[PDB]
Amino acid sequence: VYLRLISYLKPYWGVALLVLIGFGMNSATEVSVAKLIKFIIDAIQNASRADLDWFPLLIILLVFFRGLGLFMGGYYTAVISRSLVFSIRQEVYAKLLRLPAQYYLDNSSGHITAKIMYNVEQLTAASSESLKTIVRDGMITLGLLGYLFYTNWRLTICIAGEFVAYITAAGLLSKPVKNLTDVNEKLQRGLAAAHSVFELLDLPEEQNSGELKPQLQGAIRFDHVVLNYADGTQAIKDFSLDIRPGETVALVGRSGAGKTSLVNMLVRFQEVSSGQIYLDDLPIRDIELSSLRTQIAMVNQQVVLFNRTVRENIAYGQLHNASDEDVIAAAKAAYAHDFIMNLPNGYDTVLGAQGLNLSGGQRQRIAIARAILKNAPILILDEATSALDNESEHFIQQAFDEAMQDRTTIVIAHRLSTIENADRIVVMDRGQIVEQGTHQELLAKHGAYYQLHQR
Amino acid sequence: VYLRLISYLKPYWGVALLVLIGFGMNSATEVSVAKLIKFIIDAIQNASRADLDWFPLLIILLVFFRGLGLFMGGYYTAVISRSLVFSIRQEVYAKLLRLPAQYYLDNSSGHITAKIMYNVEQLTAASSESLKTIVRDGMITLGLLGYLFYTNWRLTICIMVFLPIIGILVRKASKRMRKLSMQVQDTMGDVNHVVQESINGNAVVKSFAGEESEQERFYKSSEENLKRGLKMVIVQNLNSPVVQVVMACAMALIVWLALRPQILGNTTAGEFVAYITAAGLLSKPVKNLTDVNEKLQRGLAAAHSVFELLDLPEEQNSGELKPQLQGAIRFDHVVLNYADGTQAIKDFSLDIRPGETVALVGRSGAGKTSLVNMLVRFQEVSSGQIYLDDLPIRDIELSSLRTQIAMVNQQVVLFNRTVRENIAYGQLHNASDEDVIAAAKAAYAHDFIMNLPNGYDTVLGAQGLNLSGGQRQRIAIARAILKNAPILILDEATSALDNESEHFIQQAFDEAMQDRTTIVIAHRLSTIENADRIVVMDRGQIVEQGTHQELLAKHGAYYQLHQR
Ligand SMILES: O=C(Nc1sc2c(c1C(=O)O)CCCC2)c1ccc(Cl)cc1
Ligand SMILES: O=C(Nc1sc2c(c1C(=O)O)CCCC2)c1ccc(Cl)cc1
Repeated sequence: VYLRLISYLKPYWGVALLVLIGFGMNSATEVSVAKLIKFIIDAIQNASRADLDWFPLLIILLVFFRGLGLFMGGYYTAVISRSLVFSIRQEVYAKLLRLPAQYYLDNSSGHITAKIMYNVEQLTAASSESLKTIVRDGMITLGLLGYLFYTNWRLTICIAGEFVAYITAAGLLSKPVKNLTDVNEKLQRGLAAAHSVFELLDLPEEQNSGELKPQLQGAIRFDHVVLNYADGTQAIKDFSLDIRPGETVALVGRSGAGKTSLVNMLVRFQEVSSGQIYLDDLPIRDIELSSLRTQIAMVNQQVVLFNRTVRENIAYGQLHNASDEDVIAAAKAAYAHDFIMNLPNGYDTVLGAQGLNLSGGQRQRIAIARAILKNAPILILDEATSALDNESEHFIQQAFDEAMQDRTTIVIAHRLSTIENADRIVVMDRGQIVEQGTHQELLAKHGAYYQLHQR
Repeated sequence: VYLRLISYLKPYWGVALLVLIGFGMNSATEVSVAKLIKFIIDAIQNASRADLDWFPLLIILLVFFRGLGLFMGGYYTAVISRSLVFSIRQEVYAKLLRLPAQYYLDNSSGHITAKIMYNVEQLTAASSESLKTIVRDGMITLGLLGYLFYTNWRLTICIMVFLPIIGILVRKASKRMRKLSMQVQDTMGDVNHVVQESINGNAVVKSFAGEESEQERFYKSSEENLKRGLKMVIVQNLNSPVVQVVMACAMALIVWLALRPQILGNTTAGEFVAYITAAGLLSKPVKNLTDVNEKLQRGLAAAHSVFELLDLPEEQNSGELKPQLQGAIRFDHVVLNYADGTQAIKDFSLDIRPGETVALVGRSGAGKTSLVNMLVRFQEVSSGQIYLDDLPIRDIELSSLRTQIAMVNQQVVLFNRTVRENIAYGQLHNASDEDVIAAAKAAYAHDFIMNLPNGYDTVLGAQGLNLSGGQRQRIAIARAILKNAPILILDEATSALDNESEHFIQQAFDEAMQDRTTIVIAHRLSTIENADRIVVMDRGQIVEQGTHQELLAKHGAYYQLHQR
């Protein structure tokens, strides 16, 4: 699988010609050591005083050239290694963002952060070390073998100062050739990790089949929403979900319902392959992933706040449109300004300490404030998992109602009172909808009354 | 770090003496190379003819000794490094459990365990390479320098002048490298946290956001890390050449007056060549000895693993006793209040019978699962005494209390190594492989592991193997069975409702339920039906426990049974 690794280095053939020069000069020095040792024998035998006294300059020059070659070769191998690991890390992160997010369910965050970081370092370290040692090995072996073949010709039968030079140049093969038989160890160690990252380097991908920029419709119509849980069994049976613009409809489901799974289909998450979502001649890929994500803003019950400055969390989805007046209006709309402004100054709160500054209620209020400030054409409200009782429970409920009244919203039945206050209520049990129309008919039938009393 | 690391191979006194001899005899041969070339020069200069017979035998014997010494030394240092790393892994595995409730609860051990294992493996590689290099190169350098002293004692200016400057230069370089490694580690932590909080926050980034902002933030952090690393490796790859040049300059200087005219070393012409050669033999080993500085000091700096266990309090387990199989972990009038939050369980006196199946019925995220998991030091529980088997649980040691209890969690029990190491017990010698395999054969997960690759003949536990949630849950169940703990806690929500091995999983669970007491929280109707006795708790408090017939008779419990 190492073949594709060369493509990531193909940017760097301009600098890869310097490491060859460096290790070539290193090999030249490690061959010329034999030249020097042969030189001294003849100098002593013939008592050639001039070069004999000149010898220390030869030693210093040889070691300096060896050092320069090793320095530049090693540094440029390091540059290749670091730039390669940076490029691989950036590309794998870019792809890992796009993936359809079912990978996130079964694969925990710990495994992903272990992979994307340690695995790539292991791969690049093994590859760089193997390449460095194989280049050094090959070039020194070529130089020394040429030096041997220059004098004593053949050596296959076994397998004055000139004799000394030959035996030295033959002995020098010892450590390089020992590296030769050891490269495969590092290569296989790198192989053990390469498949883990390179397989994820493609690992399928989510795309924008519709490829339509315009998505300011505000109307959603879903027909026969049937999804099979990992192709083993249907999560929810067929149901018709037609939502008119502006109007808000409340959805109530029994135990085992898709709930967040059903809503996520409307947000281009876990797209329903078995479905008939067609509104105003728009297919399942109505506009695009980015367009459908921007036009519809959800309020997740999990409520996750990034460990960054409050400036970053205030305008995550609207970076250019970051306005102080808009942020103030959002803080007024949802009763969260007091919680943010109590501990820090407020303009730049800089949330930190692993979220210890703000409690869970303040975090939920901040999430609701961000959802309100999104002001998307369509919103999905889901707060069932949140605690019913809170210090600012009434304020949070009022903020949620104000956000729902802004545009079209389909509730996830966070509270029984909220569902009752909703004008339109639709109930689907086990994937089958038995309640429809005005809430007066449902109240008269009392079908949802028992569920509300139980919950 | 060195002081504590030394005490980890010190008890292995027997294996220590048998690794040094190989590198010592290697150094002896390497030194004898100079004596050999001294032999050759005077053999060629004079009319000696027996050299034609001496030389091949001497070369063959030297090669044989070098090969034998290197092989023996490498194998023995490999086994020593492996044993040391196994000891580190055993110590961290024992001490991973019971490090405060907040530390385990907040991080959920999903990333902490991975970070710890990564640090341990980095220390593994660094220690192995550094130890091999330091021992071999030190022995060869000391032996060769001893030869230098023996050959010409009066030549001592090489020790003088330059060598202290070389030493202080090396120390300064090491200090500067540590300074750069500090910033490298800082950027490492920053980018790690950015990536982790991006992973946990995919819902927000896809709901109302664009990936480009997060991509730019990650790009900035990664480029800063790149620049710091390039500066660090500038320092690294520049350290060795300059020290090589300065020491070689010192050697040339001492040779110059050692080769001064009208002395010529009394015109020996054989000893001087041997000395020059032996001095040249220093080049590569000393270069390796300088280069190992980076690896060793990077390992030391990354050795925060040796510090994580050094900082841990344990005061509750002051009973100085281990009840082992208590048989009943019960709490009377147990009420625990979270910090800056309402109490999850109030006026709860739940008790666990010996060997009786117990389950918790409640909504997702309710207090039932929290109360069930509260047995293993989930909360301080300062208010409200809890006594198990008519004795407070603080008497038992924290390690003993944790080990005696068993929990089912695929994420927590997931070793990033081969499946054989995945079911590794407390001790290597305590648990025989054959018995563990036979016991785990009841779980019927042996076929699932064997179908993908071969854990016995090849490394297992890859991404594909870990992606199977059912396989991971079955492996954890098998490990718990091999533990033979008195109390077992399991979650049926993680397990797939419908699967090919669902019937086998249900049969294995039914078989295991009779063996030992289970307080497993069951989210599946199959386990509820298999449960003879069920505990129903509302808002963290259980009014009473009734049988299946009693639950069916009561309308409120019948509705819950019909729902799930
Ligand atoms: O003669 C040998 N090796 C030499 S001679 C010399 C040097 C070396 C070396 O170890 O690189 C270093 C530079 C100065 C002169 C040798 C001969 C036979 C074997 Cl079976 C192994 C080694
Ligand atoms: O003595 C050293 N280097 C020499 S002197 C010499 C030679 C070499 C060599 O590079 O092998 C080759 C044969 C002729 C004379 C030396 C000593 C200490 C260090 Cl830290 C590094 C190098």
